[PDB]
Amino acid sequence: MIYGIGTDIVSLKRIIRLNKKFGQAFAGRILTPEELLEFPQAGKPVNYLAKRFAAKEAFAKAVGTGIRGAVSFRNIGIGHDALGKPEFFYGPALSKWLEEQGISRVSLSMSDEEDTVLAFVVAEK
Amino acid sequence: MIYGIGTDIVSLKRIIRLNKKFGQAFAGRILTPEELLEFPQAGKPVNYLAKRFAAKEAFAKAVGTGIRGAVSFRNIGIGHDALGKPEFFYGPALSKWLEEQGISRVSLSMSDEEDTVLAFVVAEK
Amino acid sequence: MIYGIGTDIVSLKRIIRLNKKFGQAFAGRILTPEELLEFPQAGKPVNYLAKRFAAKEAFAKAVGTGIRGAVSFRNIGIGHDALGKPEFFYGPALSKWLEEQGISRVSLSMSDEEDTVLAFVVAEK
Repeated sequence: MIYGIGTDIVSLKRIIRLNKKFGQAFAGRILTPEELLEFPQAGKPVNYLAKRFAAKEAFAKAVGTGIRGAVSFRNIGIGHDALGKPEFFYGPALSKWLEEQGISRVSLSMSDEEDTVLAFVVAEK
Repeated sequence: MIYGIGTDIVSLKRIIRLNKKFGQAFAGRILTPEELLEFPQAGKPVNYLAKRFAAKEAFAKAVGTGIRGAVSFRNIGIGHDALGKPEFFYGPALSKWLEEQGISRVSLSMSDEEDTVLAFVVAEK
Repeated sequence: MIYGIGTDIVSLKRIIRLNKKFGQAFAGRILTPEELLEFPQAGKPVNYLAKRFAAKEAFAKAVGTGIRGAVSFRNIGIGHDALGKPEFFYGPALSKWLEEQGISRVSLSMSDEEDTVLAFVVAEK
């Protein structure tokens, strides 16, 4: 069954405002250590952060708790499978937290057009 | 299983124009009796209408009929759970229809960024 | 069970520019023979193309491959039922591929608000 569904919209310009405001700190707050390794070489760094920000917020909604406790930005990682499809990877605290509530899997889709970045998330079982 | 899915996006500015054109005749058309009673006390009347308009349209698509018969604006209500998350409530005629179609529950996800309000709906079983 | 999910946002302006750039060849490249046959009767030709473009991209994401091989613009058709519900129709190469992956069904929803066109897709099994 569907445990929950989630969506989030992120403006590129809002990310730009947040970058200026918090400086380095924002990305360091949103991105996981794994994600932070490749961020400096990101061809479109604004899109990179926007994608992660939308996906994690959408994730938090779909799991029904919001960014709280184990469900934290640093625990929710966005990676890609062999064919380039984006997938969630979880920190150990957050990986385990899901089992407890019976959440088996969380699917992700992301898209962008100009200033708008959209994340679509569905949690199963 | 999935009975159907639905989505709709609404511009806050479009809502403002619709209010301009029709007055409350627009709100009277889109809102349920329950919503219409509490609408005057809405802190954000434009955002209030935008959410209702998007969610109801997305609902109608998800059940595969569009606005038709019991699947009407006045039968599709949007309330909020204790945690403040939007959720659907139904006029008795629509509740009966959903049971007939074997739809067990209809999930609702909502997002907003600036001028854009987005609703995604999944009708289950 | 969910095989995968997909979403895509398309600007009408992007379609207009593509149409200017490539002329008729664009529609011929994006649309299936059935879609192309009915294209001249479209009430809003630009929206007609924009919707198909988004839906096909969202489909391709949901099946996890992106536009590649049998998962192609030519093979991914969008039609509407009697009640106006959008549905996918497949060239024989694609329906063959879907059965091989065990993908039983693929649901679709489309919406638009001014310049923004949006598609949501969920592939089951």
